[PDB]
Amino acid sequence: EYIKLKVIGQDSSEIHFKVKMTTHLKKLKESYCQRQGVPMNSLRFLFEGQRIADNHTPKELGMEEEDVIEVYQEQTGG
Amino acid sequence: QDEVLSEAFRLTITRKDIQTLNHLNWLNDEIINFYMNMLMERSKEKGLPSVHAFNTFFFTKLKTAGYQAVKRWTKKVDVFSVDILLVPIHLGVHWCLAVVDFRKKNITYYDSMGGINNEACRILLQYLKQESIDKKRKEFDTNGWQLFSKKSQEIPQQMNGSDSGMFACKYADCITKDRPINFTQQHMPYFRKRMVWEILHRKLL
Repeated sequence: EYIKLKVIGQDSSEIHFKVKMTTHLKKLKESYCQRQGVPMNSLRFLFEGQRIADNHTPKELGMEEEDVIEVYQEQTGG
Repeated sequence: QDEVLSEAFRLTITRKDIQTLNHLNWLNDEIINFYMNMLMERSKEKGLPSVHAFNTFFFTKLKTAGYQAVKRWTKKVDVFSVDILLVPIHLGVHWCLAVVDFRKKNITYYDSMGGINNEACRILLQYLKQESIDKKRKEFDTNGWQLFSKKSQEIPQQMNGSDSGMFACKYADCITKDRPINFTQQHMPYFRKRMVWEILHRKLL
């Protein structure tokens, strides 16, 4: 069926999404970036430490009702 | 740009990233983690130590939010069933590497700029302590564990303000092969080239 997801940021701001288990999260990620107004390649979406790819589905990742997706920013260093 | 160029380990490296490997550019988390992934891939071969690498977000998270915040990152892997744990470290504008070797039984910090961070190693030993409990339900045996940091005169130092990520990566490359770190700053430019290659090819020369 459907699953309720909570995408949280470092600022602890949380965006809620209602997604279906067998669906690519490439959209949820794309929607999030828009609500933030930043390029895709600007953030990283991790589910329990694991990097969420475009063709990733909550079923595959084994996400459950009311789960969290943490968002991280690009790291650079010299 | 945004155009994906190479991809594997369920990751995707784009042109914007590959460009960070360019002349004197600071590498980003995408390159480090991708490269680290190739090392863990290769670690499957016989004659090499099995390796598990955490992504460049783990240590910071573990340091600022505590164990309770990353305990689920190792839900699908038994940390203690590998020989080497690779811990890339991001220090805001500089890259470092922490390495747990259950064989040599010690946790060593690597800085191409001569920093020391033995604290980082204490954080990691504590971590090993919480994992052994959370996952294997026993108490970790620290007996014999050495927490130390390589001195500037022990490992190749960088001579600019950009190759930190490169050293981090190459350090792990050599370490993962049980071979003495035998390169120098002089090789960096080449190494950078060899990596934009290795990465677009997904194979470590």
